[PDB]
Amino acid sequence: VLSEGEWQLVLHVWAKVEADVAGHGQDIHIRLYKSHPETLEKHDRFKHLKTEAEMKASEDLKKHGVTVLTALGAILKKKGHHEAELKPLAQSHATKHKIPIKYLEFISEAIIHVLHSRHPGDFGADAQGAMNKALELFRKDIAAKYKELGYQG
Ligand code: HEM
Ligand SMILES: [Cu+2]
Ligand SMILES: [Cu+2]
Ligand SMILES: [Cu+2]
Ligand SMILES: [Cu+2]
Ligand SMILES: [Cu+2]
Repeated sequence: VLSEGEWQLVLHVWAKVEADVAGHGQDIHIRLYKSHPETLEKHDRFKHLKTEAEMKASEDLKKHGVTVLTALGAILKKKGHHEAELKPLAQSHATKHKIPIKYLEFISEAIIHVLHSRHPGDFGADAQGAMNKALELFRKDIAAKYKELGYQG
């Protein structure tokens, strides 16, 4: 569970993501699909994209990244009070896209990597720790909402 100070550090580095949502989104997907090629199979409409440059050039992938990180930012900004924001996301990812919690772990790791790559100085151990705890809380709660919908992934 996060202190007030940890939420501040989460929201501090999130403000940096907000200076270029599309770009961070692209780098997170690139890192994710590269580290964990199986996740690219769920992302069905992006299978045609065979190199890093093609990924960067896909407007479709870039718009998708903004939709994702916008949803995630809205959740983070609630500092744990996110049931209303989590429910819709749990609904499509459980019953429509069928995304295992393992895959939410892989994208959390990709987020942390891109934030560390882009902002070492806004992203030391304490800030890393806080974002990790925030993403852990998101994954725990979405896992509980999955089970409520009858999905065990
Ligand atoms: C931080 C974690 C994530 C957030 C906030 C998130 C958010 C979203 C949002 C807001 C949408 C569009 C509306 C919807 O269908 O719900 C979406 C679409 C989708 N998401 Fe996620 N997502 C996350 C992780 C994942 C992971 C790890 C995968 C699979 C590897 C995944 C697969 C999909 C697919 C297949 C779609 C539909 C894409 C399309 O057809 O355009 N998502 N995601
Ligand atoms: Cu950044
Ligand atoms: Cu995605
Ligand atoms: Cu509450
Ligand atoms: Cu490093
Ligand atoms: Cu700063």
